[PDB]
Amino acid sequence: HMLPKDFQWGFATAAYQIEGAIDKDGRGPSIWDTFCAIPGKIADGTSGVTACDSYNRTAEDIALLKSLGAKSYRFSISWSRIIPKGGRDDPVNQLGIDHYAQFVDDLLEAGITPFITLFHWDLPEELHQRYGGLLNRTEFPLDFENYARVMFKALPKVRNWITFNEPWCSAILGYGSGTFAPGRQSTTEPWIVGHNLLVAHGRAVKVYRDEFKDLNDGQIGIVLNGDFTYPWDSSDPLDREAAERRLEFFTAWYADPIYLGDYPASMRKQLGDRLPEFTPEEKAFVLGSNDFYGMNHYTSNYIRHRTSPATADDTVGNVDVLFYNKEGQCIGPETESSWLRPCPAGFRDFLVWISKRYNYPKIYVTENGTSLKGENDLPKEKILEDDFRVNYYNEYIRAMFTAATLDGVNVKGYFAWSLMDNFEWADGYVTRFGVTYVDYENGQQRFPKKSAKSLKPLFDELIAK
Repeated sequence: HMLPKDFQWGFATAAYQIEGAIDKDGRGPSIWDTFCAIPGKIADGTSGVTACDSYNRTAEDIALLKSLGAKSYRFSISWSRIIPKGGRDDPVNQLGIDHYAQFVDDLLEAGITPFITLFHWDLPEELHQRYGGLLNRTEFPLDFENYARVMFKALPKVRNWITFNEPWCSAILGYGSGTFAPGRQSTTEPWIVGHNLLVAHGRAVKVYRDEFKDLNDGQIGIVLNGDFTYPWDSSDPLDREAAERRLEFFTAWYADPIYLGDYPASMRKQLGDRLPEFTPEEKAFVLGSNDFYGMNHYTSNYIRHRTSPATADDTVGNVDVLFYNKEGQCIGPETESSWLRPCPAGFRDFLVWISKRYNYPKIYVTENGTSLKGENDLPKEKILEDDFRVNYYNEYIRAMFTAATLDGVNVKGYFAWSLMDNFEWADGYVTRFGVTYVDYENGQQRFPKKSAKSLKPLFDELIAK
């Protein structure tokens, strides 16, 4: 009835979502700086120029992280602050490096373990323009590999590294539906982008293990999102299979090559030649390139097989992703995110799914949290109340606990998304995911919500001292 004492817990952000200061200390433009410039791409017509101004408030956030009793903190490095043009032949920005080097020292001094994300969607614009960015099988993995190397040298004190955050998003949403940067819409390119992300990952991991890992006994891994699935009609085997295939398209897409050494068989049979093949060199990079499994999880769905054959523009694996099953049952209540409905049981099920499929690897839950329906349109100290979010964390974390203590899922860490309300990409600022209310009307004042303080006693209970 107790998690291990070295179980890390805390909060998670991303650079472009909280930092602001986009034109500070020589930061180059990312693809998201340009994406937000396009009218209609962002719902509230906003961007991350100010965000939470966390670039300027490192002492304030660190103090907040302490206030809530965080043992760890997951954040991302803005690539274009380190190398403004991104490439392995481009000038390196020391002021960018120093800003993060000082941030790590400030965390270490305040016993908060940094979990660092190398790439959180903010690819330097120059790389996109120079050779096609993520789409380029030859150039991008080499540039990422170098950028990883640079950060490994720059931050010797950091022992917890993440390569890519949610490559599924960068590929499907960035190149399929075009809802995320760079906003391309293709039936072929997402599957090419996904492949490149994998190779870049493998390249960075090898460099880390060979030159930096044994320096301080660290670990590196990729972060994969994925919502669990249940048959829309469990009496129909086509729905049972659909629900499984849907996980394969979402998650095993990246994880099967990293652990098994090849793409899921189900993906190869639908996509065919559109799905790339690993060269020996590429496979040698990708296979076994996880020290730990980085996991993002938010919700679950009912999956209904489709009667028609898979279209060219399909990305979910020829299925219907629903919130009601055939009997009229509902996944969970309505949130501010039409795609997110609470389902704590699905959290534990995904944990066990991963464990069974990949021989029970070390798992870090790098993201977990919820939005709240109509949260942005209600009074201040009523935002500080967030019983809905409190309940979300209570049940989800306890579901994770069961997964660890009963099933024996090797989860060593949990990070709540997010430390505070921030730029929710295409949703803008309308959608709040934070446990801390950020006051944008009044200079991003930090006001912790009821859920923020609820995480300390919850984890106090579940961890063993």
